[PDB]
Amino acid sequence: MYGLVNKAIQDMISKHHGEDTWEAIKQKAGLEDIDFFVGMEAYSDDVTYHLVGAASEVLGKPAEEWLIAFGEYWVTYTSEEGYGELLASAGDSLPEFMENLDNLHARVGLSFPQLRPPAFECQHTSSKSMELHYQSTRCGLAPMVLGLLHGLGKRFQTKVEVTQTAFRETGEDHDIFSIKYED
Ligand code: HEM
Ligand SMILES: [Xe]
Ligand SMILES: [Xe]
Repeated sequence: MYGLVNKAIQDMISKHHGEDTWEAIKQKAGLEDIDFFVGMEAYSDDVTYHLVGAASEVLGKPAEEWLIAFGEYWVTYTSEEGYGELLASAGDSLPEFMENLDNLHARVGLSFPQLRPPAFECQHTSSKSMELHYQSTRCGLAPMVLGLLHGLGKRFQTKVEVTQTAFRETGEDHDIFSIKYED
């Protein structure tokens, strides 16, 4: 993934746990040589998965749980590190934002030419609920999506109840979530 993602990981770990903890994770991930991540440069996805695994081990958290926190963090990180106006432009509510997400990533992809963005499709079941389809070229990121949804809930001061109903990993086509939301 692009360096930006790995920078967010480093920043979250450093902020929540300290530089020493980050260094331990970075070493454990096999990344000691890398002095810094380059935000607009592409890295092997392996770099990210290794950080997740190393974070899980050092912190003593399940990786899924850690990925949820990271997904929530991303919503704040992007808004603060150069993508605040882009985020704002994608909407004023959770369901509008999710409808705009593919277009938001298309905009990102203008600048990040190698982007492999996720694809999100909404099927609205009421004015306060939807079924969300998450399609990706990558494995393992559903729990990050859960955190992102909670991050968006906070952003829009909206209560969000989310349950995963289909699993990419268990052979099923793609991840699907049932979501209810209210003010
Ligand atoms: C705020 C709501 C957002 C959600 C829910 C979201 C969702 C995701 C997800 C799930 C991925 C994982 C990649 C995959 O599934 O294959 C991803 C990747 C990525 N996103 Fe978004 N995203 C959001 C906002 C943003 C914003 C504001 C930016 C601005 C830079 C951004 C840029 C990226 C980048 C650079 C990647 C790495 C993909 C790659 O390197 O190929 N995202 N996003
Ligand atoms: Xe991300
Ligand atoms: Xe990640």
